[PDB]
This record gives sequence, C-alpha cells and structure tokens, in this order.
Amino acid sequence: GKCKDGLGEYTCTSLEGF
Amino acid sequence: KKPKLLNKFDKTIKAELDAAEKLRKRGKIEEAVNAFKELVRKYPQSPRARYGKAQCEDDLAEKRRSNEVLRGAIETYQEVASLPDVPADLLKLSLKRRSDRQQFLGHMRGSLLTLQRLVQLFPNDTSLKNDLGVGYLLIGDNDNAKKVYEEVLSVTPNDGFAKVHYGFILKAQNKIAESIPYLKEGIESGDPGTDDGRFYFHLGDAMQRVGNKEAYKWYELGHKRGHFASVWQRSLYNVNGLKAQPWWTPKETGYTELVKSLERNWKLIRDEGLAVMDKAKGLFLPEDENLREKGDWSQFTLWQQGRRNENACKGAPKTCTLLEKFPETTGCRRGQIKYSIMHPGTHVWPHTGPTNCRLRMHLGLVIPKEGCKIRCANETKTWEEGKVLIFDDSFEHEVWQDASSFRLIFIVDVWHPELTPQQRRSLPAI
Ligand SMILES: O=C(O)CC[C@H](O)C(=O)O
Ligand SMILES: [Mn+2]
Repeated sequence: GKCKDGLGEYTCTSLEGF
Repeated sequence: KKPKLLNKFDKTIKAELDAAEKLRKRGKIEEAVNAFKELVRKYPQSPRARYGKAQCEDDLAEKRRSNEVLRGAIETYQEVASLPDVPADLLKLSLKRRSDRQQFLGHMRGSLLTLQRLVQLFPNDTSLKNDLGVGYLLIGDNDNAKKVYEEVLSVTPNDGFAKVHYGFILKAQNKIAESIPYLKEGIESGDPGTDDGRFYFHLGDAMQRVGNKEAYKWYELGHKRGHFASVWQRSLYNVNGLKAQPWWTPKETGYTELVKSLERNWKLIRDEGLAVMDKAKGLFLPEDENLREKGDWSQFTLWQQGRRNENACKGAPKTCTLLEKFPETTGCRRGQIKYSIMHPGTHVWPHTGPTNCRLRMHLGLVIPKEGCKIRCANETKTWEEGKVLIFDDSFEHEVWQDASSFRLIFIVDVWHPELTPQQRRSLPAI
C-alpha cells in the first residue's frame, strides 16, 4: 500500500540499510 | 538492571570474553573480530563468544556502512539463539537486535519472523508484543497488528505505545471517533514511542473530520515538538530547508518549459483522457486513501514513483510522449502523473500529502463554469481549461465539486526545484 495523495500508511518508504 | 549474559561455562572463561569485549569497546574492531573468532573456534557452544562475534560484525557494518557485513551480523545473532543453555537476557538481546537490523535493511518479513519467535519465547514481555505489532504494521497486515495491540491493552490497558498504535489502526479503518481517545491518551502518556509525528497527524485529522475544534491544538504541539515544519505543512518525509509556500508561479518553480508544454498542448491531453473515459473507463481507479467525505473521484495514472505504466500510456500515447521530454516530472519518484476526474457532490477532506519534496501542477481539462474549487492553506482558487495551477500539497488542502457535470484535470508532480541532482537520484521513492 502506497502513500500517493495522503499519509495513511504506517510507513511510506521502503528502507535498504546504509 | 545488570543483564545476566553468562551461562555457567561462560563464567569460567569470563577473562577471555572480557578481553575480546574490551578490544571491541576500544574501537579495535578487526582485532575484536579476530579475538571472538578465536573464542568461537575454541568454545563453539559459547553464547557470549558468539554474541561478541555478532556485535563485532555489527560495529563493522556501521564503520564500513556496509549492508553485506550487516547481513553477516544478522545470521550470527541467530546463531547465538541456536546454541545450548543461552541465558534469557542474552537470548532476548540477540534476537531483538536481529529484528532491529533486519528492519533497518528492509527485511520486514524476516523481522516479523524474528518478532514472532521472540513473543513465543517470552510470553509475559509486553514490550515484545508491541514490537510484534509494529512488525505486522510494517508488512501491511493491519488485522494481525490490531489483534496484537488488543491483547496488549487487555493486559496493560494504560500502555501508551499500544494505545497510539491501536488508535492509528482504528483511524486507518475509518473508525474515526473511536480512534480519537486512543491517539490522544497515547500521546498524553508520554510513554516511549508515542512522541511520533504520525500520531499527531492522524489525531488532528480525525478531530477535523468530526468537527472537533481542538485539532489545531495538536497540530500546534506537533510543530512545537518538531514533527511538522509548521501547523499547515504537515508532511513527514521531508528534506529540511526547501522553500515552503502553498502556491507557486511557473517562474517561481523554473519549470517554465513544462508548463508551456502542458498549456500549449492541453486539448490533446484532454482528448486522450476523454477517450479513456469513453472506451476504457476501467483505467480510472477510485480514490482509495480514505480522503473523501462523499462523492465520486477517480484517477488514471500514467507515472508513479518515477515509473511509466506502459499499459496506461497505451491509452494516452501522445500525452506520455509529450511528458517524456520532462524528467523533472517523469523521474519524480515522490510523485505521480495522472488524470483526475471528480463528479458533483464531492468533498475531499482537508489533508496533506506525505512529502515536502514535490510540487503539484494541475492542468484544467474540463472545468465547469461553477462549483469547483481547491483550497490550499488559506488561499482558495479555481481551475481554468488549458491553464496550470501549482501548489505544494504538503500544505493542508481541500477540494469541492458541486457543479452539474464532471470536472477533469491532469496532475503533474515535479521535484521541489531546490533539490539537487544527487537528492533527486537518492531519496527513497514515495
Ligand atoms: O482535485 C483533484 O482531483 C486532486 C486533489 C488531490 O487532493 C490533489 O492533491 O491533487
Ligand atoms: Mn491532495
């Protein structure tokens, strides 16, 4: 689930460490 | 309290274990790695020696900023838990750090597996249940997250962390009134993990949706506590420093050639969108972020996260060809390019986008003479056919549709103009 127009997901990015 | 990390055998080699740990604390990481590798070779069942090996790899990944080294550490932390006679404190530290580093690397499903194991091994530790709930939230499994926080609250009903997360979950399910007491009480608890922008953001938003005039008190306190650039600009994925204003002119953005292309070719953009409406209406998807109070609103997306939807572009081929000349939008991995259709009787709730890293252009395509308007911050404006409006959707904005026929616009997101080329290449996609 992605944050497109709003801020509704718990996190909006995917992390990849350093 | 003083954690107990040494089983019966490890106490008999505490001297060697201490010497190795001393090398690690002094920053002599390569010497410490070798010392703990010698201890592991010599004492292959030692959990404290194995933990030292893992902590050394972890420190080494930090020093080298190497994901590869950190994956090694993650497997060694699991090895610790695989050994005989592991003291409970050490078992918990090793698997907790494992999960934390998996999350840091983005291995959310692997982190979830470790958290499930932690809760099985330590069933009275409420903190670990809270952490498990986060693991579920991070893979998008709100149903199981909700059950976890319900269990937590049924044992420790004043747990603030569990309150704010339960409230978040409720609000995301559109249980707006119900979420308010949980979010409010959890923030007010001041418990660790409750002072988080997400919870101020959604508490304020829920209050606005129910007509509670205290919402801006929470926005004020979230600004004061550093989560929001201001009470009106409440994005949470930000590059600090970027020029902040709700409305921009084309020249203010520097993207004058893009604006010229959109306005000069607007009827072409319009007509491809109308053709999709007429013959391929299923390419328009209903808005699905719970942003509507009422009404019908759908979008037909050509780019998202800087990636072209090839099938979508078959429906608007000349528009996609036109846009390919403008990497400031087609490569904006924190925005979209999409048609948006809104019908009469629509009210879009006040809301903010996620990031201050984009500006949003709107090209008017089919604009009824009366009834359609958009507010951003305190200024309200109308669309015009063949004209672009530009606004920073990280500022609170609101939309109304009360015409007698549909309203079609074209939405083109651009990188905030002050972002450097390396910033535009590196920022995580949103
Ligand atoms: O009015 C529309 O169709 C889009 C409103 C939406 O909230 C946006 O940020 O562009
Ligand atoms: Mn919006």
